[PDB]
Amino acid sequence: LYPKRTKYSKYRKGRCSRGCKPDGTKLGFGRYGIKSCKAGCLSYRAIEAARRAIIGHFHRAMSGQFRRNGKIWVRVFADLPITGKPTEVRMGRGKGNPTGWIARVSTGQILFEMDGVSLANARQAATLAAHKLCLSTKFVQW
Amino acid sequence: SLRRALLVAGKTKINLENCHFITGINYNGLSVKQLQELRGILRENTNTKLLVAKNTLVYKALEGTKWESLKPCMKGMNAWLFVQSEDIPAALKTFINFQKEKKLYDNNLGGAVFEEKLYAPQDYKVIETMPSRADVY
Amino acid sequence: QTIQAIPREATGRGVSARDRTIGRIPAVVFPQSLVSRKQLLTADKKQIKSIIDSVGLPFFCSTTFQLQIRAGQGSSTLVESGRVLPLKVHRDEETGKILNLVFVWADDGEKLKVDVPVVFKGLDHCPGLQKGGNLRTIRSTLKLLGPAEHIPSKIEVDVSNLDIEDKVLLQDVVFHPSLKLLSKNETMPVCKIVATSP
Amino acid sequence: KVRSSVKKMCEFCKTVKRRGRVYVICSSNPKHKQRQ
Amino acid sequence: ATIRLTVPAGGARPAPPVGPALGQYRLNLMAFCKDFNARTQKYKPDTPMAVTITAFKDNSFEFTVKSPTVSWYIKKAAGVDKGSTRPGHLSVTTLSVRHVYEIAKVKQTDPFCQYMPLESICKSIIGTANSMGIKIVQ
Amino acid sequence: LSKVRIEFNTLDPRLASCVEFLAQCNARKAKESNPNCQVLVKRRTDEQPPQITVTFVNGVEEAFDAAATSAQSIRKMILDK
RNA sequence: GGAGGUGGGCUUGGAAGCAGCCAUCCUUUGAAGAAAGCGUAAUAGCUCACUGGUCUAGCUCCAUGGCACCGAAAAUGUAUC
Repeated sequence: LYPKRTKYSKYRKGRCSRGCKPDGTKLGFGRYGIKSCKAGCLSYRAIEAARRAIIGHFHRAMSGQFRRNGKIWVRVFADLPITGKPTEVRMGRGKGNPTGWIARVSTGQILFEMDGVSLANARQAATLAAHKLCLSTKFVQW
Repeated sequence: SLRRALLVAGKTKINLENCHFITGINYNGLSVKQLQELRGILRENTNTKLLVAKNTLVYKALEGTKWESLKPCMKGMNAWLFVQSEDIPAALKTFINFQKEKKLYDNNLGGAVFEEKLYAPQDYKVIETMPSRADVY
Repeated sequence: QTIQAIPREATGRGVSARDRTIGRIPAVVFPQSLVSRKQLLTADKKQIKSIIDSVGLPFFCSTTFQLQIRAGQGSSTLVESGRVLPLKVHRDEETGKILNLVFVWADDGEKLKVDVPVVFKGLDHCPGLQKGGNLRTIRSTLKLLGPAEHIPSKIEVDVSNLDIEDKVLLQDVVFHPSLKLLSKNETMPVCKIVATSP
Repeated sequence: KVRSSVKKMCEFCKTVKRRGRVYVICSSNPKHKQRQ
Repeated sequence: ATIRLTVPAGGARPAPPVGPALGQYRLNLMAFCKDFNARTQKYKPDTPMAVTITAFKDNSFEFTVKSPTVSWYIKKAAGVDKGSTRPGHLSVTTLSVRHVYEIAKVKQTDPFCQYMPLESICKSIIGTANSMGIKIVQ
Repeated sequence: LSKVRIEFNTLDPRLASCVEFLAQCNARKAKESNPNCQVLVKRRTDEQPPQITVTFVNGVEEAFDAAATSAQSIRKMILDK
C-alpha cells in the first residue's frame, strides 16, 4: 500500500487525464473484475478500505469461502505522495510535509479482479466497493 | 420441456396396451398418506398401476386407442388406474370402498372402461356380462 | 448467422463518428497478403453488439463468419460476399460499446493464427478438487495456427485427472494435425491445484 | 423514518409514490416504514 | 392428523415429550398404550419400530404398528446401532447379501415398502445404509 | 352444514355460467339437498366477482373463478371442498 | 399438503423447523429443507421453497438509451427566469 522504499518524493501533482490507453482492456488475472468508469484519484486508505470490505465479505460468507480461498487481486497501488501544509500557516515558505499517498485511476483500469466460486456472491460484492471508494466503477468479467 | 411430455405420453400409452381394464377417478382433496395406503391395496393385492397425469397429455395416450370413449372423463382432476390384462376388475371394486369410506376426501369418482366402451356404474354389470361391443343393441 | 454490411469511404474521426451516432460499426475486411487489400465496410452495430454477447465468449472471434456486403438499396441487394475470420474486436473502454471489427479472409482454406479458450470441464470430480484443491489457471486462452476449414469451435480441456499438485501443460491439449501449436513451447502450465486451507 | 434512500426489507413491503415523494409501506412489520 | 414416529415396543410412548408433541391432537393415550402393549405381545419385543398413528375429530383414533425401521434393524442385526457424524468417512458394519434379503423380505410383507421385487427394496435399504456408515459386502 | 357465499357483480364479462350457479344447482333446488346452509343472494364483490365460495363445518371452503369457467365445475368443487 | 428416515446426528436443565453446531444425505415418491421467517421453557402450527384442474391472454425481464423525480436548510422582504 506504500512505495516504502527510496523514491524521488515531493512529486509534481500533475493534472488528471481524460482517458486511458485506448485498447478496450481485458482482465489480468481472474474471472470477475471491476473497472473505473470515470478517472480521478483514490487514497491508499480508501483502496485498502475497499479491500477490507471484500476480504471480510468473503470471510463472512466463509460458507462460500470455507472451501479454500476465493482469490482476489487489487491492481492499483498508491503512487504520488499527497503533501499538505498545516491548518494555520502563511502560504509559501516551502512545500507540505508528505501526509498521504494517492493513485491515479484512469477511465478503464481494473481495480479489483478475483474468482469467487459464486458469480452471485461476486457481483454481490461488486456493489459493495463503490460505497467505500471515491469513484464510480463497473462490474466486468473475463 | 416438450421431450419430457412426449416420454410421459409414451410410457402411459405402453401401459395402456398391456392392461385390459381402466378406472378413472377424481383424486383432489386427498392426503399423501391415504394415497400410499391406496397403492398398497392396489399393487400388493391387485397388481395395478396408478398415475395422476395431465388431462391434455392423457388424451394423446388414449388417442392411440381403444380408450377414446374416456375423452369426456378428463374434465377436472384425474387419477388413472391400469390393472394387469390377466387380472379382471378388483381395483374397480376397491376404488369404491375407498371412495365411500373416505368422505373427508370428497372424491367424485368417474367412469371406468371395459370392452373399449366407458360404462355407467348402474350399467357396469350389464356391459361386463355381454362380451361383444353393442351386444345388447 | 450471416452478418450484413454496407461500405464506407472513411478514415479516422469525422465520419466514423456519424456512423456510430446513427448506429453503425466501421469494419474492415482484408486478405492475409500485402498492400493489404479488401473493401472497407460498415457492419451494423445492432448486428455486432448483439452477436458478441449471444456467443457468450468475449473471444467469439474464434469463429469464422460470413458476410453479405450489400451494395445498392433497400434491406439489401445480393452482392459480393465474404468468408472472413474475426481477428480483432476493438471494444470501447467507456461502457462496453464497440469501435472496430477486424476481418481477415480465410475463404480459401488458407491457414490463420487464431484464438481458442480452455474451458475447464472435469471440475466435477478431481482428487485435488475433492481435497478442495484450488488453483491459479495461468492460461485461459491461447493462439493456434491452422487452416480455415477444420477450425475448432473451442478447446474443452479434460481436467478430470488434475492430480493434487499436478498441472495440464500446453502439450496435453487435444489439438488436430496442421493446427501446430508451434507458437508457444508446451512448457507453459495451463492450470494446477494446491491444498491451501480446508 | 425519513430517509434519503428507502430500502425494502421485508418481502411484503411495497413502494408507493403519492403527493410527490415515495413512501415504502410494509404490511407485516410496522417498522419497515420509510419516506424518501 | 396422520404422523409416523420411531417409538419402541416394550414401553408405551416417549416419556419427556409425551404431553404436547401428540396431546394437542386430542389423542387418547391410555387405551392406546393398552392396545400397543397388545401389539407388542403379538409381535416380538426389543426392536425400535415405526408407528403411523391417525387421529380424527370424533374422539376416535387408530394406531398402526406396521414394521420396524429396516436401517436400525440393520444396526441391531449387525451389532453397531450408531448414527455417525461423518457417514462418508466412518463406516459402522459389514452387511451381507442374505441379511439384506431377510431384512427386506420381512419388511416386504409389512406396509413399510411399496416395492414388490427383491433388488428394489435391496437398493432402498442400501440407500438407508449409505445414508449412515454401512458397507455392503458385494 | 355451513354457508355458501355467492357474490357476483354485473360489471365484468358475464357468461351464463355464473348465472347457472345462481339459478340452478345452488339455489333453493340444491339447498333441498344442502338445507343447513341458508342460501340467499349477496350482491357485492370479493375478487373476480364470480368467485363463488362454500364454507363448511370445518370449512374445506371450496371456491371457483368467474364467468369463463363452467358452472357445473363450481357446483361440484364447492361441494367437494 | 410442504410428508414418513424425521423429533436426523450433536449440544442440551429443554431442540421436533426455527438458544445452538454437524448434516444436506434416506425413502414415500403429489409436494417437501434434515422445514425460511416467527416463536412455542421443547412443543404443535403456519407459510416458505416446493401445489392439479380453472384462469384466457399478450405477458416478463435485458439493455440502447431520452426527459422527469427524491436527496436539496439562513439569516430585513418573494430574493437563484
